[PDB]
Amino acid sequence: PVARSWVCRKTYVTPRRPFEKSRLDQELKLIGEYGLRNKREVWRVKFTLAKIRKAARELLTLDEKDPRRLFEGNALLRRLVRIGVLDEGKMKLDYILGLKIEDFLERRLQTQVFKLGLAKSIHHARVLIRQRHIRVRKQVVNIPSFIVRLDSQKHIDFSLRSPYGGGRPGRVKRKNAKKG
Amino acid sequence: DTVTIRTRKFMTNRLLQRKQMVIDVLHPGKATVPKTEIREKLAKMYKTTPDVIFVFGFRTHFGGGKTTGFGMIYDSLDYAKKNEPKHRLARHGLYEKKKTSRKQRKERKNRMKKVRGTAKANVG
Amino acid sequence: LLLDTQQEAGMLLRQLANQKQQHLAFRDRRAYLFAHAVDFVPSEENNLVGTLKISGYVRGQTLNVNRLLHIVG
Amino acid sequence: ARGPKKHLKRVAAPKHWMLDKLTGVFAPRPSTGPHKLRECLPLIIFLRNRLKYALTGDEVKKICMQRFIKIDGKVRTDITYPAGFMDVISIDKTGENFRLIYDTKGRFAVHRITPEEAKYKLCKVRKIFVGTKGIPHLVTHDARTIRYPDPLIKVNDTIQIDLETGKITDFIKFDTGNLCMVTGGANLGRIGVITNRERHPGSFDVVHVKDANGNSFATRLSNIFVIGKGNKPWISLPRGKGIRLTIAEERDKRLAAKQSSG
RNA sequence: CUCUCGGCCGAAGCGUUUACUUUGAAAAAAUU
RNA sequence: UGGUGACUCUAGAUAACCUCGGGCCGAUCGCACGCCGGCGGCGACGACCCAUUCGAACGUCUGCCCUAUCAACUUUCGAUGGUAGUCGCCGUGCCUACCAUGGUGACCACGGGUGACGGGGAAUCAGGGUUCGAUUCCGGAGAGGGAGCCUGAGAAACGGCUACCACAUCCAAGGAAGGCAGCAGGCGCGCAAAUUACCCACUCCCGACCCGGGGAGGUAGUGACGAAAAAUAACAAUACAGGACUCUUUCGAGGCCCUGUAAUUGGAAUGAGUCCACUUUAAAUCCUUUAACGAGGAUCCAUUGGAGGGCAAGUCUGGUGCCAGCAGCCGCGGUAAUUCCAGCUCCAAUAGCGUAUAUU
RNA sequence: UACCUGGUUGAUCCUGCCAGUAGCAUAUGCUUGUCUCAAAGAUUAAGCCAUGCAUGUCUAAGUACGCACGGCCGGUACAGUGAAACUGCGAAUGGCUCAUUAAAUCAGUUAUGGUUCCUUUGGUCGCUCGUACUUGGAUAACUGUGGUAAUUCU
Repeated sequence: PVARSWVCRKTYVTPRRPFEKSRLDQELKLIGEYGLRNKREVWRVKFTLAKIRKAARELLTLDEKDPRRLFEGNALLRRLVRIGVLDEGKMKLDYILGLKIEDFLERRLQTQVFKLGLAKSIHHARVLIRQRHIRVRKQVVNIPSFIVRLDSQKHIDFSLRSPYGGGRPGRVKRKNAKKG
Repeated sequence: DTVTIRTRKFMTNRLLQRKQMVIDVLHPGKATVPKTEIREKLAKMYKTTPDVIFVFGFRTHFGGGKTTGFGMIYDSLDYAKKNEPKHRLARHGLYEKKKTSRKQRKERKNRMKKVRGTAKANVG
Repeated sequence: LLLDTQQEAGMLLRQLANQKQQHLAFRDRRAYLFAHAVDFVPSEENNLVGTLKISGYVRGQTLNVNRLLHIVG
Repeated sequence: ARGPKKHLKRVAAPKHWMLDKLTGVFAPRPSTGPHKLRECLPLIIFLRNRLKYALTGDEVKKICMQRFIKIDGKVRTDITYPAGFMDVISIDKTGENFRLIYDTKGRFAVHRITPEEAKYKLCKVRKIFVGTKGIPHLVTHDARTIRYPDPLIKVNDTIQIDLETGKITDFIKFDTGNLCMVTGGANLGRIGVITNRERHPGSFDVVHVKDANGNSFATRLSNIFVIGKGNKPWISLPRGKGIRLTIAEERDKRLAAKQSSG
């Protein structure tokens, strides 16, 4: 015996049909629009939405005054409103079924850095996150698939130690300025 | 200059004769701050000599801001030598470990097991 | 394996002693020999020929004298 | 196996110790003692995991061998000593007395008590027998045997015992209309007034208990501890007064405390 | 659904018995 | 007297017994020392017996895969029951003696099989289901195979002993010593699996014990079993190119974005690496934090499978000529091969992707 | 995500299997920059094992006459630390494996009013009408003499 944990998850599912042109076109459209690395990012977002929809379906079969349904539905709807997918007015258990993949692809730090004008394309956003130029609140965030919470969105900034933030121009600028 | 010492959850252990605390270190440009001047800043903070205080477990967060470790301040150095683990005392040079390996003393133990009487003290 | 010490030398010797031996078939069907010592006595030095005494451990099959002997080179 | 077990894994430990999963392979095996191992606290878990005085089992041993821990008024230095229900823990150097009493979630609360209260405790009598030249004996839940008790004390009653002398001070009879805690089952840690018991001869008696908020429940008779006479208690109570809030009310109280303190 | 003992009620049988259904308490932790 | 739902219970009274292979009724140690020649305060070891805890052990009720090319089985040598005993920690055919003739079975007994340890659980799955569970938690079992025992609270113990069987070691030939299904390691076996490393610092365990010990366990090494995150570029100006807004009958004319080719330019931004130090830790390594160096495509160069259909992606060019080969399946190849071997090009997934097998 | 496509004919509609398709595991091939976790001699052979380690232990409080010690102050019985040894306790836990095993194990559910239990905790321990201001004999360690090729032999 070891004091180690063996619990783990696969965070995506591979589709049933390998070569279906409608799926291929739709997935490449999502990748090119949100600047994702591969199909597995699409499949991961699709897996997360499928799990949320399964939970909502399971809660809708329960009685409208059932305690479990009320409590778990309130938690589920609160979590969906907190990250910025649902809105406060549309916070009902049957409106979870009106959720698309592009709602969840909009809350990514890549998409938010591009939307805030910090980058000049979506691929520029992915690079600039990977370069450690973007902080959220006070923490430097290195992941582009970081889901931005709605309260967290109001201050996404340029990472004081970055060249585009506080200062200290980088390796190339230091080398080129040390020419003459 | 820019290095800051702040103290989170604080306890006075009267049973082990010490003050227990969590230290947050803010050092925005520099590396992880060495333990020695953490002990210096913590000595000026708490008005005690730095030879009775022990700090450990400092993990610098991603990005390069805070560093959180655990610290403790003893009432006296005698209580420190009575309560500290031996490795934290030896990091101050107040203790030394034996240089024999585990293998050497296992083999010596079984070789001594094979003999009887004060001939045990001869073999080794 | 890595070879730096005498303890690792003994470990390597212990490895080489206990191994699955690869058998080469051409060695196995014939009667081969490595020469540990060599002695020469000429029948006629002007002829530059004489009998040669090759001593070593036989390795292959049983060595019969009636069969010829090939020196490799 | 060939004889008694001496080890205990963390996974198979009781869940009310709130132990980790990745700190180790082993949990502190409680000693044999006045309480069952499933329903006690080893002294090491109390003295570092709840009170955070120590950080290792070594520091716990160092605290105990200085003789600063007293359990029921006697100095214990065993770090796995089983300290259980209604149990007074005295630390005289820091001058603080706790009692081990359950929470509503089934877990041993750290309940700080006044040192006047640290002089006595309550005990539920497990059996009564006459023996050895006609002398009556109580056996409580703490494996205390008390010779010469009051003849009105019957089984399942709660005696109050002062710890310095160890003898009976005053008792409460098991009666419908008396305050109780539940010491086992799903209702572990809930306090209410007994409304009914129904008797099943040759089996368990199920005792019905009504809360102060009117939520009725039932347990077995073996899981009932009488606390006070009527509706008032004889001991101090933890922060939640023995009522089990539903998870909706807990969420509401959590959010209200979030909104109040910002 | 009711005759006796105790304070309109508690004890005593219940009712041919079950099967079924609802509740309750018991059902390790890890896993889910 | 007290108690249970119920005693042949607990307590009481009487007459005796009381094992020499014998039962309790203290010839034991430490610390302070102190008061009316004597009394004493804490503690440590003790101890028969009652309870408590940790158990364990025999019982209760229900539940297990395949097989009838297994239909009757059990009882002479206990099979089912009665009576008395013996033995055992206790209840009991557990054994004995004497009796009775029972007990089980198509509601599948008895026999055989199982690539059978059982559960918690795992994979898959609309709903129902099928399959897996040697394997870290709980229970059992066993230490080469049987069998017997000593000691002890507890063992039919195997890092205890005694035999026999099978292996096998040292011998001066008389004798002596063995048990990795612990950790590491080796041989063998195979399609199939790691270091003869460091430490008791953590978790806990044992002991006369705050101190000793622990291949338990922890730490590194190996590690594409498998799971998570995530690089291999981004940008701007020019040159062609589309699609839009305005003005023009139209042609056209522009300042609006977008796009790649750039055998075009350009500086900015970075980690992979090299590497002080701090940090981490029992001591380290790694991660994290940090100085110095570190990027223009001939580099810091992405693979693996495919391109007739199923099934996304060429009727391109050379070779071959029912050959070599491909092709899960339908089929292709016999002189114009969309299928072989290649070159170019495209497609799919991607730090992964093919194949074999079991299984859903 | 409650899903199907190719193939029997001259063509058609069926039955129907074969093949494709997706997962999950075991092996294997080619390839492999970074980082966090992480299974790993189960399957065949519960086959066989060189070497080394895996179980020992002392407090003020069982027994100190090893100058083994710096060392008391000296007729101070025993200052103190203490090897060895005797005594006590533990070695029945943990670890490994899955051969056997089919109402057996095991799981839930109950019984001991049919038993035993080191330890811990509480009680009990002048409840007996019958040399003690302290009994006896040994034996280890140690000194010495040895045996056997050899053993944790004696």
